[PDB]
Amino acid sequence: MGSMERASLIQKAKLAEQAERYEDMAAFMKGAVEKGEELSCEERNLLSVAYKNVVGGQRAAWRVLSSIEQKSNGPEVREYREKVETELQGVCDTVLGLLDSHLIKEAGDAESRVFYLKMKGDYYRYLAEVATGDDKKRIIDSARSAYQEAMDISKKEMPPTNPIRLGLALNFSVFHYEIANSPEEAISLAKTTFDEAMADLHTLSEDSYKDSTLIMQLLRDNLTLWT
Amino acid sequence: MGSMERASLIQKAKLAEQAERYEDMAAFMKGAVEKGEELSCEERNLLSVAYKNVVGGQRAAWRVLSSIEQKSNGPEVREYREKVETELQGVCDTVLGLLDSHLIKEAGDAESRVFYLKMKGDYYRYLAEVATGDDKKRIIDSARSAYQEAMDISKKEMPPTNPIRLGLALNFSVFHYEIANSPEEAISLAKTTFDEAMADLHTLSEDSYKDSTLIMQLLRDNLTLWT
Amino acid sequence: AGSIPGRRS
Amino acid sequence: AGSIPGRRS
Ligand SMILES: *Cc1ccc(S(=O)(=O)N2CCOc3cc(OC)ccc32)cc1
Ligand SMILES: *Cc1ccc(S(=O)(=O)N2CCOc3cc(OC)ccc32)cc1
Ligand SMILES: [Cl-]
Ligand SMILES: [Cl-]
Ligand SMILES: [Cl-]
Ligand SMILES: [Cl-]
Repeated sequence: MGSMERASLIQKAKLAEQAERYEDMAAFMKGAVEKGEELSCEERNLLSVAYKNVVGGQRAAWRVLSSIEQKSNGPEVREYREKVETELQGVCDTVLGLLDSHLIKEAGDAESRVFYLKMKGDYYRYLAEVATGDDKKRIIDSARSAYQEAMDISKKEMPPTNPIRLGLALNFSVFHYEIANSPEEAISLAKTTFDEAMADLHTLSEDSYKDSTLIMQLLRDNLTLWT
Repeated sequence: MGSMERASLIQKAKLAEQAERYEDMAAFMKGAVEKGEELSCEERNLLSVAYKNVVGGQRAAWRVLSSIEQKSNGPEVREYREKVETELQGVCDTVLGLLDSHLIKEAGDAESRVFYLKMKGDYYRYLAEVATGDDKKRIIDSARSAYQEAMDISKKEMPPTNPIRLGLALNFSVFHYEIANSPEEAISLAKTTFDEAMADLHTLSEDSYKDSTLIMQLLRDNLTLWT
Repeated sequence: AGSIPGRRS
Repeated sequence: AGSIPGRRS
């Protein structure tokens, strides 16, 4: 995408989302990041939406294939699961590479830095979902470390209802439950996050209230599933 | 896919459908066709499902982008619509190439030959949906000719409830209404097809009855929309 | 107007 | 368990 203008890449990413062409969307946003400038709030959301949708489809396919493979236990199911897994790992590696070169290091405001570190935790978490080898523990720890740095910044710099702070806590709680084998930590984090947000809702406008309560409902939905 | 066994490609196409990985599915089925052997009934359905789903997503995206472009009337919307259009045309050309080299010429049984000629009509119809230039009339006529040959064979060789005969008539009626600007021909074809199938339902088993009535309902749904 | 789906579903 | 969606929808 080196020959296309930054503004054109952003415009086409928005069009690709409307057309539900998320692979295109991610390619346009990768091109935009590689222009080397920082991303605005809206542009960070375009980047996240694009890759979250691409990897989300890969994860769903990997889970279908992994279920078939486990029931089976020719080489075809394992080979095809391995092919999907390698493609998923490649996308995660691409996103992590964008964050490392150089989105995180240039992000000084709490909102941007937390957003990118939450993404870093997420993409290591997706790698951890499929990991089995010598590096599985290290992948899990890399997710944990990214989420923890994001949490530390968010608690110092953002109110407890901030939607990025809330989504980070939601995702880190999923990490604890599904990856780290720490369901009590997951439940504690979701509960404390929910309760501290509830007590700050009185400060919010109607539109901010809507955002915060929508994510609080996701925390509650997980708590209902886990308890 | 030249190095993968035919049977493995077929198996992986079935897995790809279960995982909703239709681009993979189409690539596996293209590889299977290129082994040079004829396709069984089940394999013909895998080929059609794969490409129908790939091009169906491209068509939906092209329609979103074309709507935005027409409302707008920078170069970005037109450029991106053109990119999606070119990719759609490429897939249609690929399918048509498989049918021409050499699925149709080797198909002697009425069921296989009608199935492939119906596909040929469909992929020229998808090309016609996006065509505007010197060849638009010729693309429309190519769809018409393929559907007409399929119709002639189906009326001689298949009962009026045969599901391939019914689906062919359904799709040719859509061609008449949406492409050829012949809504009366579309309505006549759908009505006559429905009525002749109705009068043959008494000959069918319960499972064949289900197949035929399901497609008859699609004919009726179109008639209700068109009248 | 609808054309034939890939599968009976 | 659900993680955050890409959009409010
Ligand atoms: C064009 C066409 C292809 C295949 C068939 S089918 O094998 O009889 N079959 C499978 C494909 O979709 C389908 C739909 C249906 O009701 C909607 C009934 C049977 C099929 C039929 C036509
Ligand atoms: C991790 C995270 C990213 C973005 C946001 S947001 O900008 O406040 N926003 C858009 C993304 O999805 C979303 C969902 C929601 O309720 C489900 C509320 C706000 C958003 C928040 C967290
Ligand atoms: Cl520039
Ligand atoms: Cl900065
Ligand atoms: Cl072989
Ligand atoms: Cl033959």
